[PDB]
Amino acid sequence: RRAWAELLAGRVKREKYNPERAQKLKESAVRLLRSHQDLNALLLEVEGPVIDCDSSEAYANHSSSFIGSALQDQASRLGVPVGILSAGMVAS
Amino acid sequence: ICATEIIKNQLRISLIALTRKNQLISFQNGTPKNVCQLPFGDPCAVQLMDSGGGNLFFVVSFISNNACAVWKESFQVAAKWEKLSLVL
Amino acid sequence: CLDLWREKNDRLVRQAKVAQNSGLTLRRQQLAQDALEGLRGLLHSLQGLPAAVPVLPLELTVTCNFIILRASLAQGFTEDQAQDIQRSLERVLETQEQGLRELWDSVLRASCLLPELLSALHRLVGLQAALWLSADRLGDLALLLETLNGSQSGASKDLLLLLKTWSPPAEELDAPLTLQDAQGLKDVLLTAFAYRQGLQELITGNPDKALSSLHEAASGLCPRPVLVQVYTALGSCHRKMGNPQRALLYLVAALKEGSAWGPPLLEASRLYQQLGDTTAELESLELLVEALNVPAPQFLIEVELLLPPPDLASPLHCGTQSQTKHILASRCLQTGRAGDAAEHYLDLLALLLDSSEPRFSPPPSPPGPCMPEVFLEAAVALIQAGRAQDALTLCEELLSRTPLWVSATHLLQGQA
Repeated sequence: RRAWAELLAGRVKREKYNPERAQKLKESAVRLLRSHQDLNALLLEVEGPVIDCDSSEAYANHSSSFIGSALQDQASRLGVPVGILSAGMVAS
Repeated sequence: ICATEIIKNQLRISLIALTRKNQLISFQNGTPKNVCQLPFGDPCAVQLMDSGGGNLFFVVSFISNNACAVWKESFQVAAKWEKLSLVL
Repeated sequence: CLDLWREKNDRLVRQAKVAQNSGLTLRRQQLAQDALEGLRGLLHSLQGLPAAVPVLPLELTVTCNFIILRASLAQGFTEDQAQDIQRSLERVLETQEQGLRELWDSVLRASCLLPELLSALHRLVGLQAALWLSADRLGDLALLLETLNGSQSGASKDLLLLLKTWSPPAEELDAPLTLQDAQGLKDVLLTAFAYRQGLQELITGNPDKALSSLHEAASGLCPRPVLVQVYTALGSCHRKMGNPQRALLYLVAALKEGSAWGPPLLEASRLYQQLGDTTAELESLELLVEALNVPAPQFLIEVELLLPPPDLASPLHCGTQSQTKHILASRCLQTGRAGDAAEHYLDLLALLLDSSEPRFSPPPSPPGPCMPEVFLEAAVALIQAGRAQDALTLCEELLSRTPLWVSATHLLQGQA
């Protein structure tokens, strides 16, 4: 009975989520699924066996518009938004 | 037959029929309205019970020695008795 | 007379649609069930005459509306509607016995005689095939559609080729109304059949055939809950092939488009288990726990009629908060965060025992581990935490309430 009184838990019982909590949850879930995401691995999976050299194909030119169209082509292949390719390549 | 009115030389009857297919039909100038489906097979005759304010029933007899009382207002079975040597 | 019946049909269809669009939880069902019994009575009135070539166009249309509305309201088919279809077909034949298969063969030969009711028949085939796809009669479905198209298409034992090959015959000219039409049914058939073919091939272990049919789900009618489920299903396919980065794509898409993000967070937990990302796995399950706290139909055949209930083996099975909180605490304890695991276990066990007043926390059945095994896992976590007095109280409680589990009880009582 003292055993029971020591066992009796509290913040066990929880009810409904404020509908903004659903979006926060889903936000943090997509954040998590992208944090453990990698593009190198994607380029080894979809395309068969990354730097500006990769997308521009072996030091062709250094023209800004040319490199933009290369990122568009790459992103079209992988189904990733162009932003994240740009980010990954630049950080590498 | 339930009612007979006379617009001109012609005339206008509201008449109940019933069928080989266990159906009860209303008619007004030969306009079919308010069909019911009878439980039992091979109906024989129908009579009419008033029974108070507006609770009008068509009582249908069968060759199967059974009988239904269907509402008027809502062509809809109210009772289904059986064995019924006779009905009055 | 046909005038009046037709008018009645039209009136009732329009009433149904009005309840579909407008209305409350109560009033919707009221007008629907009202129209429903209108249609019954009309059926019976029409079923009260012999044959009538000119009536059949309605009879078939009306029985279609009746079946549709019946099924829609019930949120499922029955065999009553099989017999409704059987009756209408018997009637079609009686114009000019054994079973549905011979009936349909004779009926479709009698349609190649060109009575102009094909726009109803094809609808009726749609409905028949919806019954056989809910009741798993895919071989007879194939046979029917093989008979419908040229039987020269006999070796095409793929359904998802026959269903595409199957051509509804008209634009559905000024005939009686309908709640649905041949194409509006065929487009639900293709998606439901392809979705089902995909899930069978996945669980059966061919996540190479799956991807074809699971993209054929999204390339045609796909209500958005059908697309969320197609995406979790592709996450599973790619994880089983060893492409976790592609699986992540489709699960993120399912998170975004869904208000139902159970089946994706579960696929993610399994993915992080496959890789070893144990902290991430336990975070994905914490979020699933939080996602299962937070929680309309149409007088019309949708696609959520012709899906099954998920198997336990499927990627689309999600348990209860309790079942999954146990998965979290189990998977936390095996990893060696006994403190976290123990906390989770006490917050599980209080939810099962202290729950008399609120709605009863879900309890595991034969597949689920027996209650005493849960007490044991709880005491083990407690010990690993260094909560020995609490483990003692647990074991004492269990033995006071009531073999191997008793001997083990004494064991853990000792280690405490």
